[PDB]
Amino acid sequence: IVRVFLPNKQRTVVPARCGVTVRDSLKKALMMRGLIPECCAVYRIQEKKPIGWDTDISWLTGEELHVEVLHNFVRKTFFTLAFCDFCRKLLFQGFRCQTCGYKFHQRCSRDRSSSAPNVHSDDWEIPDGQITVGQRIGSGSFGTVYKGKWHGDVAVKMLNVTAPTPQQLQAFKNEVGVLRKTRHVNILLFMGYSTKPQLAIVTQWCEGSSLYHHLHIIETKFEMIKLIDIARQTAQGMDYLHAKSIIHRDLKSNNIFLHEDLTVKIGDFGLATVKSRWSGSHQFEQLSGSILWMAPEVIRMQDKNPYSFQSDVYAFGIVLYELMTGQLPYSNINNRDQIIFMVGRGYLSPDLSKVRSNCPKAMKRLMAECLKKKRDERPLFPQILASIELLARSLPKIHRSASEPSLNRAGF
Amino acid sequence: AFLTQKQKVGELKDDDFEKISELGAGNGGVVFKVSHKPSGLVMARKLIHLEIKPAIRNQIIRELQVLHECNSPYIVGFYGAFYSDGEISICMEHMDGGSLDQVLKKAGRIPEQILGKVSIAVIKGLTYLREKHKIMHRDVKPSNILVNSRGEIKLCDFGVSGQLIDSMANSFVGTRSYMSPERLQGTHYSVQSDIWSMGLSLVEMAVGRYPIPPPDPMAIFELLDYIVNEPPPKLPSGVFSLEFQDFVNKCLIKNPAERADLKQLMVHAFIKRSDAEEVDFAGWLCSTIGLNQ
Amino acid sequence: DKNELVQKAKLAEQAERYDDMAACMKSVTEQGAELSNEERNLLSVAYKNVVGARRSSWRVVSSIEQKTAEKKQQMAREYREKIETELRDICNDVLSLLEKFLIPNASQAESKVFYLKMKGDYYRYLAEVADKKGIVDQSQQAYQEAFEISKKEMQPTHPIRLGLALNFSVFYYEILNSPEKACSLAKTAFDEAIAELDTLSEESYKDSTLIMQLLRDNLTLWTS
Amino acid sequence: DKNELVQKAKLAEQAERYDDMAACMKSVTEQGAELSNEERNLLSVAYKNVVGARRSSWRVVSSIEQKTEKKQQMAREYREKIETELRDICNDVLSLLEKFLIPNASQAESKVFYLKMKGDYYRYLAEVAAGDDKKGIVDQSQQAYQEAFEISKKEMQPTHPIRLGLALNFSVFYYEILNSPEKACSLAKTAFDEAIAELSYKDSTLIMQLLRDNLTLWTS
Ligand SMILES: CNS(=O)(=O)Nc1nccc(Cc2c(C)c3ccc(Oc4ncccn4)cc3oc2=O)c1F
Ligand SMILES: [Zn+2]
Ligand SMILES: [Zn+2]
Repeated sequence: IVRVFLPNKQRTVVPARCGVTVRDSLKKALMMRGLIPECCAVYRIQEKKPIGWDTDISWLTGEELHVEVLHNFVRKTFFTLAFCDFCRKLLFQGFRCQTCGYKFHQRCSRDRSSSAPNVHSDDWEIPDGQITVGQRIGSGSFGTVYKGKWHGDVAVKMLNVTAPTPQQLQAFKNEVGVLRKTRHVNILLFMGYSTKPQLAIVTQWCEGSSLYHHLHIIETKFEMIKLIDIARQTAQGMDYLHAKSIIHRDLKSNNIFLHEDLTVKIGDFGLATVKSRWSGSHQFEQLSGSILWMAPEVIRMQDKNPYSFQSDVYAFGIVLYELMTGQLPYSNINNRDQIIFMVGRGYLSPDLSKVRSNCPKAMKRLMAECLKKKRDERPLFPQILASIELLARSLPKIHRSASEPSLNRAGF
Repeated sequence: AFLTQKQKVGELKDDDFEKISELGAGNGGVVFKVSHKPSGLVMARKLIHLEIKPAIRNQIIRELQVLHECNSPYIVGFYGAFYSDGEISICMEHMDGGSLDQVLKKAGRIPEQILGKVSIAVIKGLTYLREKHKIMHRDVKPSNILVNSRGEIKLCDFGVSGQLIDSMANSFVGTRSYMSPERLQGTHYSVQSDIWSMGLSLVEMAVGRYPIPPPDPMAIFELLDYIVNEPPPKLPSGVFSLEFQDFVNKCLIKNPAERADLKQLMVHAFIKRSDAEEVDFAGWLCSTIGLNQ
Repeated sequence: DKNELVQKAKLAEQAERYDDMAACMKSVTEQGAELSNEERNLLSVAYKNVVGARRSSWRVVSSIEQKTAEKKQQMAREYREKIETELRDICNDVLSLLEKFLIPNASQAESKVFYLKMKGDYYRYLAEVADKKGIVDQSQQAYQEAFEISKKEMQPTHPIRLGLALNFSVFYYEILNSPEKACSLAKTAFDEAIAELDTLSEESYKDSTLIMQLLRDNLTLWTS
Repeated sequence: DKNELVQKAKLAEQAERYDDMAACMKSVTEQGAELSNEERNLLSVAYKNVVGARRSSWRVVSSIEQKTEKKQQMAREYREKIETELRDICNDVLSLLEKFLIPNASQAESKVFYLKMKGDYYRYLAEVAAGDDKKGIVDQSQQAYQEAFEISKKEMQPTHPIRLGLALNFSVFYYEILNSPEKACSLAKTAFDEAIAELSYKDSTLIMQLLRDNLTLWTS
């Protein structure tokens, strides 16, 4: 009796024999969970030492093992924006997986090269007085909204620095200069800020609520038609925010406020001067707010500036794991410091088994990429936006159940 | 022999409370003090807010009432909780001494003589919790041990609503964690966890210094790396007795098998030596806090 | 001729040029001779993408029809009946092909069940497209005959039988609306696949598991 | 009616079948009517996609043609009939250009994009044509590209997407066809920097990334 665990912590005791590999014996359980024994990895411990599948059970008798994850290729010629996923280039002709939706080129696994793609003052420091301070609205990672009333609907915030140095104040006047130009339909308007009172970030106010409220208070779970549109409208907004190298660094399910369930708005981001508190004359960033929406590197804080364009993409993998399942990740761990240490060390990652039944397997290679332990691997936002545009319209094509697909059609 | 009573309270509502002042600034929550016109006595008003499902918060609220049977002169009494403003209003016994975070930041350091009594108090309070209600404190922290200038010290803020233990786990941020490694690696061994959580806390009281940064600030994550990768810290000698080291050392061992149970913690000689001598506590704080009687 | 015709397919397959391959496989199979394994799956896949591309296009056109005047609705209508006519033509060529030549000359049992599944699959396509009940009943007859013959000869893990069962379950669900029977057949097929999943041929190793996956996804999606 | 024609075009646009909308686009503008931006964009993408599929087939069959002889000779007549269909496809739209689009361009952005399209299509027939006609097609694309390239600087922005696209196609033209990577990279660099100094947005940054990667692979 050689007990072995499964994803979602399921238990199965494979028989103990001699001469036959773990592949076909555990194959029954791996297929009842739908896992091919060629893409799996099993662990023996004398933390977790991986072992393959060609091991006889003679030495494995009386040992507990873990089951954790680590293709038919037709040819096609992509007719819209389609980015290779081995070299992250632009792909026009090349292979494609029938079900997993992972597109790559043979050359990257007298040659041709790339080509064109298929195409398709007024703002100033808010003065005091006229900024009518709002009321008790709530809280969050670093502040509180105050619904202002000045020629329209606006919001007022408060911050954790009281008397900063004048050279920090000039950096503030610079950061507003670089940040008020965020003109988009996925970002609420930025009217200004009031520095005469306690330092404030003035934004607009949006009706409805955020995404965290929608998916953990009302829990009005939608269909994939809207489930992918939300990720599309958020990827577009975090691509506009990434083009000019201004990391949102605060992507949380409770700040993506959407109005009327049609318009999606994103805000409450950045502020690298208020964050990285100037206790002396440094940029020592602090860990304030919730924890699920930042990457292992952000948890570690092992660098002076451990953020990147990638650590705003892992913050998208969490917000997409949230949209798909409907719950938050790590909702089983009745602890806080365990969550921090775990996501930091990397011994465990959010569990992929808890995703829904109608999960588009093509996004199982997108929202999985959005959640790697490493940082050099998760894709930047233009590729995420392209891979979401792809199946935002390819959904009616696969709106049915499964069917018999084509053959291998790949020769090497 | 202590005559703790709480039947004087009646209906509780925000309009019936008039604020007086604030006890202080905590880590996870902020503690207030408020006056109730019918009752008259002062309350310790702990206000926390959690934007959670109404069904979940209602599940937590009626479960919170079990404190009405969790009464002792070693645990802070529970006046009563209710829902208004969308926040969790955990009314508590208002004790003028607050906790031992203010006493730490005021007196600089605590002598071993006070530690001798407070160790008995905390160990018998947690034993009262466990052997009576089958649930343990889970949050043995210096800032969660309430004290008063009447000569008593008491515990508060244990695990009273299992759903709230995790409903709070994503909002209790803090910066200091005495969290037991057996509660960190990924499994639960609660029985030996609170012993570690108190062994670290008592070192904090005795030295007045956060010990995970070794004496002989660090990032929030790296504290846990220190807790759960390398051997634990150790209280300095000389100013603290070797028989007290014999007590602290068995309270701060990584492996629970080497960790000694509660019964051993009562068969020790130092724990029975601490109550052998008597310590005045009425004037002790009054000589360092400015309060009277 | 035959070698030239299969080469004209192997050169049209890699090029995504599918109509030329459909027009060449039809010519190589109207020869009146047997189709061995290599040309078998080539003919099958050729017609598979030809009909399925039009089916997917028709799905999108119908979706836009559901997503909506007297002209904006109408334009989608002419396009949808145009795609309907062309898909009806392409499926009629193949169904007449099997009735005239393929089925009567199916010497092997696996070939017989393979062509029967093909026949039932195309009638399923026409059933989804569309009096109406005749096509669905004929598809049911073809599927039932294919299942009955396949129950005997080949190993119960074989890709033809597995895909036949999966298609048959899809038929019960999306046309007759018999989800209970669909999950029942898919479930028994999957469990017998587990039970018979002894050491297996390396040739069918990948494809058998690949169909078994999709079987599991139908079970999981149909649980709710 | 124009509305019905464009409605059919965009209905076929997501249909993954593009020959239908490519054929209807011919009827849209064979009247010679004035072209607005959106119908022009579908005009561009439709034949772009048709030539894309035909060219992908061209590349693969050229690969087996270069793979080897009894089987290889079949690829030869396969290839030539693909090329003939491709050539009629490009020639139809080019005749459309030199009859109703290019001589009817009115605004500054009209002329540059249509000249870019004409040069691109000529380049398309250029990848295949060899012998005496090859140089003729290449030359007929030279001035077609140059006419729009000179108009772009004087009449429209350094960051507007059509200029970046024209620079990209003009540059890649010098490499694969003209066999002059030096002139290609020396102009791609300049086209990159005037836009980056003066830095509706996603398309622009997309072409920018293609210019950077294209500079990278030419520098190899
Ligand atoms: C922090 N460690 S943890 O184990 O992960 N989580 C928690 N552990 C303990 C506790 C908490 C949260 C917690 C708090 C805030 C609390 C405060 C007052 C209270 O009422 C009361 N009345 C009289 C006497 C003692 N209390 C009951 C309480 O119940 C709780 O569960 C954790 F969230
Ligand atoms: Zn590639
Ligand atoms: Zn795949």
